[PDB]
Amino acid sequence: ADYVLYKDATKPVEDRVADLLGRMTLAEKIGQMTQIERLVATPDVLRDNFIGSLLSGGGSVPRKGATAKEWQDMVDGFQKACMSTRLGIPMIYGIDAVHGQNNVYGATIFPHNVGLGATRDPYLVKRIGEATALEVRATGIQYAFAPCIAVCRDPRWGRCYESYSEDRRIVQSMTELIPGLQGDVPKDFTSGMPFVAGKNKVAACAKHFVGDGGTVDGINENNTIINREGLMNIHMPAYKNAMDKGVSTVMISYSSWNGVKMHANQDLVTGYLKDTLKFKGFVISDWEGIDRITTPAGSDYSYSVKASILAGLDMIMVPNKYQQFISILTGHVNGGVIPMSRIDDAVTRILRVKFTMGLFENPYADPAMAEQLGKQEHRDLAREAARKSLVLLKNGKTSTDAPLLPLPKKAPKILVAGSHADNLGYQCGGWTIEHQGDTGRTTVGTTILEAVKAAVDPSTVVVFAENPDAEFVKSGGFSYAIVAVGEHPYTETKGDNLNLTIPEPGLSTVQAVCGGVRCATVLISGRPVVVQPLLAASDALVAAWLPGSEGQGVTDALFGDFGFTGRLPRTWFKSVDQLPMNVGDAHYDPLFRLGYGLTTNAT
Repeated sequence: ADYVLYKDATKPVEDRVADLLGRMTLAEKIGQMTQIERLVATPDVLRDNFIGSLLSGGGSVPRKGATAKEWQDMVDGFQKACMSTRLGIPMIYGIDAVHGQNNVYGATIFPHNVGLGATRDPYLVKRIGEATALEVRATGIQYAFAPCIAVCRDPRWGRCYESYSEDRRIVQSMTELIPGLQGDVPKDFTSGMPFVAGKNKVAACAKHFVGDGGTVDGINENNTIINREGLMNIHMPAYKNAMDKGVSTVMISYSSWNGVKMHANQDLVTGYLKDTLKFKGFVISDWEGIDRITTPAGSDYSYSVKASILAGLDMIMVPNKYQQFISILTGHVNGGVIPMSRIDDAVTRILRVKFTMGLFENPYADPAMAEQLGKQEHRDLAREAARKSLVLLKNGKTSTDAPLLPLPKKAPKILVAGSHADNLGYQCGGWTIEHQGDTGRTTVGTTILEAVKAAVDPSTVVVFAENPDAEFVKSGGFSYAIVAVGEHPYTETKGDNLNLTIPEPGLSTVQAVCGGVRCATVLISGRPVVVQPLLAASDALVAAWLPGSEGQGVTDALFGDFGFTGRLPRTWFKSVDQLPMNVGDAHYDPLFRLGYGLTTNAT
């Protein structure tokens, strides 16, 4: 009697979208296109402005140490306000779950993408997607801003660790993260259609379209570009695989292509992504991406709104000054500068994702899913991935030496040393807990030191010293040492050491340790770094990348429970002045080529 087609779960998605669209006011439409930060959200804001989406930016948590249930109650509170609007359109909540649900205390932290590239195991990455979706849904969140399918072309980029590989083929194969996050698409599926299986899955986001991994001294992010076969060949193809796997959303890059800002690039956003690849999900801006169309950023926000919406973006990550966004966009439509057909396309796409994923049927969090956060099975998977990510670069100083690895679990006394041996924050790197990475015991996990202690025979005495001098090591009576050093957490603009040399003490500790006893050096880094001095000092050396919360992945290999199988997913340069230098370059002169990796057999 009071039947409303869009509220009927048995109806086809396109019919529900059209029925809802046709009822909506301009305010309700512009609302759907507006994404706000939880920090500026209140029940009245969300209801009075018909807000479509919320996010937590990096570090935007309801409180320090918040439980899964706290997150659920936060998201539900916001949802209750949205469901109380006239039309009852549920909001979608997004977050950077890029190596697990990494903003959340006690979430499993998976290896960062560069390590996952070293695994060469798309099925492992899919399973990581599955586990990640469960941990995101544990916190009531429905949308992950992942995968980053950047093809990082210069390791000086502060986000190079979020790229699976300099080789776009490895990136294309790791798009299997998508069906992990979202569920596998039906048999008869049309490429470019959005898909999410239901309430145990999340919407995904291929980002950042396009050419975010492209060059400029640190691909570091202001035009990071190239030319047309730069494009279609290196930076674009994985978006097609993303389309084939029904990625729900695509996020636009801050960078430029051909001197046109991606956030204003109608030819690529509308002409190529939507009209040629046939993408039918929604296009989302990056954080104040529209603001940055201009220089200085934010200096003509009227133009930002116009240029981005006419380019074809559907949802704007404002994320704070929503009043200005809504006001300016409303004026533009009222004035006929942006046609209603453009608004209606954006809203169509937003709603299409929402209906397809089951959001109208399950807008609230499932309390029974709370226990998925940091669930042990997920940690076991993270430990497998960490172990598979490790690249053995050296296992003996001369061809006549006994291989150091695997180490024996039974020895009278052993040394664990280095700034990175008992620091969970470092082991995890950036995008962890989160207005950056951090240092120590920032979440639940097992450091390298804790992993060693968990692994060795009860008779083995384990001594920790963060930065021992040469004489302490010589005098200690140690059978061997494991020494872990490397990079501090960083991102594109913060903490990014462009000399690619690890901070001291790091090398000095490796030298003091290895100068006194046979040593296995575990290098924690987001990328290749200057390594010759570390190699020359070390009996064995392992590139462990940023392996996440499960440090037992490292010891599983060091002690021979499994063999080393990882292979470099990037070129290891001899020198920073060779860069950029990627596989296929004209004077390809690597220290270690892409694909290099020594192996051991399980003991």
